[PDB]
Amino acid sequence: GRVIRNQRKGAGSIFTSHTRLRQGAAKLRTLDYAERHGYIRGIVKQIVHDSGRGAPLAKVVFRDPYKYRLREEIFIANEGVHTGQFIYAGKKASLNVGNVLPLGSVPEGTIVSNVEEKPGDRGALARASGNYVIIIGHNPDENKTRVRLPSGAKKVISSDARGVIGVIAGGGRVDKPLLKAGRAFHKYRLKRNSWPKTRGVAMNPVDHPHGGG
Amino acid sequence: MRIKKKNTRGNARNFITRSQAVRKLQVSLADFRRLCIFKGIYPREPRNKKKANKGSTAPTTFYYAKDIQYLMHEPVLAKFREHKTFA
Amino acid sequence: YATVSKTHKTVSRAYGGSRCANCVKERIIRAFLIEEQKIVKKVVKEQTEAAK
Amino acid sequence: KKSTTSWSTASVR
Amino acid sequence: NPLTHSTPKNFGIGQAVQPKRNLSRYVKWPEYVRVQRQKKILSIRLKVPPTIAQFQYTLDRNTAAETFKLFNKYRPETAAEKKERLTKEAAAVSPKPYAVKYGLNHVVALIENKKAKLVLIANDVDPIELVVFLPALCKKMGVPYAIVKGKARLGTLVNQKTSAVAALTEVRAEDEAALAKLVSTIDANFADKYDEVKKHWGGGILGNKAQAKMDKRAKNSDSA
RNA sequence: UUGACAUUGUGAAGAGACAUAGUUUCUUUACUUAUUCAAUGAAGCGGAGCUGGAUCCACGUUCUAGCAUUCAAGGUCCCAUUCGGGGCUGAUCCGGGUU
RNA sequence: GCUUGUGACGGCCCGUGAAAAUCCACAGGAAGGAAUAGUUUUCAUGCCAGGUCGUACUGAUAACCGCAGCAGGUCUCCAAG
RNA sequence: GAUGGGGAAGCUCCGUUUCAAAGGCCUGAUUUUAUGCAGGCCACCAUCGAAAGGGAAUCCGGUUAAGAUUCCGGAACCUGG
Ligand SMILES: [Mg+2]
Ligand SMILES: [Mg+2]
Ligand SMILES: [Mg+2]
Ligand SMILES: [Mg+2]
Ligand SMILES: [Mg+2]
Ligand SMILES: [Mg+2]
Ligand SMILES: [Mg+2]
Ligand SMILES: [Mg+2]
Ligand SMILES: [Mg+2]
Repeated sequence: GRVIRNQRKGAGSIFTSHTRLRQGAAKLRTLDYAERHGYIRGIVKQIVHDSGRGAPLAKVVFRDPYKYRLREEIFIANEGVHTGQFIYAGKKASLNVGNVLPLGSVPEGTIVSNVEEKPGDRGALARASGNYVIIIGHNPDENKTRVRLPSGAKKVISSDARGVIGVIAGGGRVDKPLLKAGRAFHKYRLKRNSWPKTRGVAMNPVDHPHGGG
Repeated sequence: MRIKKKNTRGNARNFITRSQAVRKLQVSLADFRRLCIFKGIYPREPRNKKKANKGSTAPTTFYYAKDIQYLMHEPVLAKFREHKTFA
Repeated sequence: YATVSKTHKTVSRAYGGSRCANCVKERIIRAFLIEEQKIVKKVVKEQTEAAK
Repeated sequence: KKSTTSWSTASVR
Repeated sequence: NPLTHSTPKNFGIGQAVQPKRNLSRYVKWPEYVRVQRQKKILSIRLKVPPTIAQFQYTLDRNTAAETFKLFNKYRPETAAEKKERLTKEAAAVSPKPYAVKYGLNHVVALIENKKAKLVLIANDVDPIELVVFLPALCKKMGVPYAIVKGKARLGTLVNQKTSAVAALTEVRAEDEAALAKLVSTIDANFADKYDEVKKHWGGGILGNKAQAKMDKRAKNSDSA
């Protein structure tokens, strides 16, 4: 039969992401000697809107430990983080909002965000606005940490894996009705071509398995 | 004609430093000095050292680029290479 | 800006051009105060180590 | 005078 | 000197820029260098069958020096002095020559005919099958043999770049006693001394970090 | 989706057969060298220090939108002092594994 | 008053509304530079040079497409009482 | 959209900085071994893609059957040396 959109989307074509206005990929620093053993201080220079993303982003500038220059990182902004704030990243950083710490260096009940699934993959979990990860517990013998994810799942992660103290800013976004096909249009214009959606029932028997009747 | 780049013409092309001359000749420093003595190549003073050396005031030995290009064709250089192979 | 003299592109102060007067004043104040506080912190730490 | 090869000397000081 | 002051640099984390250090341990070497280093490491790490591991036992420094001292007196005729002999042969129309025998097929044939008084086998032959049968063949034929380090050394012996084998077949009367003493020395130093240890397998050697882990685990098992 | 064979290596323990010396199978538990995944600026890994202080740590960085780059100043030993030049250290050692 | 350019503002967004070439400035100070002599071509004046290709005209109820000198189709600027 | 590589019987396909020894620069009488280059520094990937995006610098008057911010006269400006 004729190919449906569900199968047509795999080839790419007109279904790729609309990435012209993106500020950049939001990642933590590469896990290096400084973050493994001590800490490093960076400064929040600005907090910016990222097109196609609900959560705002924070530009954090660090000093290169091996060469005289500055290094720019794009973090997802946790709520309460402000411009001019000093962010501390490393094993020895303090428990404050915005600081990046290993999951083994935080106590139980700690709320984190932008959490690594594996140490050094630069943030995988709790990145959408208003989301966070809870530190349920520790297994020091296996160097593991039990955490709870936004979907209610419980996961076991390496304690070397990092996370940002706090909750991703921009929460409560989905509580407001769009009210308008135009607002949905402008929403998906900055994301991808998945709108509007035609029901499979409304289609023909050749078009969709739900078609016909 | 498009805009031409700076530090390419005039003093910057007229003069070549000793390091650049040695690199272009692909010889050692001692062989370069002996070749310059044999051929009578002498160091020169540009009227604008900064224009000749990209704004640096550091003291450098300068030569004529055309003199070094003429030195490229001296058969004593090939004799030096032959001696190195024999050694 | 390549066609004009340096007077048109600068003011006669540190960071003349790149930074304005109030920002320059603020970073002067901050540098001085933080260096003094660093000296104070070093003296305090050495005294605490000696008395420990 | 004229070069027949790519690398020539032609001996003009 | 009141104009010079001491200004130490803090090279700690989050402090002054790190100085230049020796990063030789972290160099991303070219692929051929990485291949040769990892190949030698793999040869060390893997368990080696005895007929290959027997080539890791060679002559000692002194005995190898004496052997090459004897063989350099029988280094073969060069291309220049063969011309001199042929000029002398052309006019006369030469004594019997004494020379080190070389060439794999030639030396294997001499061993099979029981004519080689002493055989030297290079240890670093690749492919190794070219000489892997030679110690057993020499033992079966009763030919004295020694495994030596350096096919390049044997090549210098026979005026070549390399040489997988060398053989002394016939020697002068002013060196027969030296050859017999060298044969007895090789019998005492290489044949009898390494007779049993060449029957074992080699290369069961752990890496540095794996060995440290095993030692730490054994220590934690034995005491707490 | 399930099973078999090949890729496919190394040990230890509990069980077997030559009729109570080591020649090969079944489990159990480990290992790394094959293979596989990921990252990097292949930068700080592993182990040890009669290193230090109290098994743990570096006591080199946490009021502040500053600054941090020219073989590192200094200490010490030489030179033949001359516009400066070398070495040890500052900055522990070892490794046949970039992490 | 019309058109247009600009300024300081205000509203709107689960939309916050290009990149690079190129140019300048600062921080820093490897260095270079004067006493009967140096410095400064970001001040003025003076000298020399700037190649290749396009350039007519229509742009439409007759110069384009629709087998046509076809009531069709085809992007844009200026615009008086 | 090549190269390094990797697929494919193959015409060729993937991918666009990776998985590459991918290239420049500074100092030297290197304490002399006597005619052989020593000590260092910095590091990222071709090429194509806009006559409406970005962008060095020109105006007025006159002139032809048909040219015109291009020619003529006068007056400027930019880039490089
Ligand atoms: Mg229908
Ligand atoms: Mg015209
Ligand atoms: Mg037509
Ligand atoms: Mg037609
Ligand atoms: Mg392609
Ligand atoms: Mg182009
Ligand atoms: Mg344009
Ligand atoms: Mg006209
Ligand atoms: Mg004119």
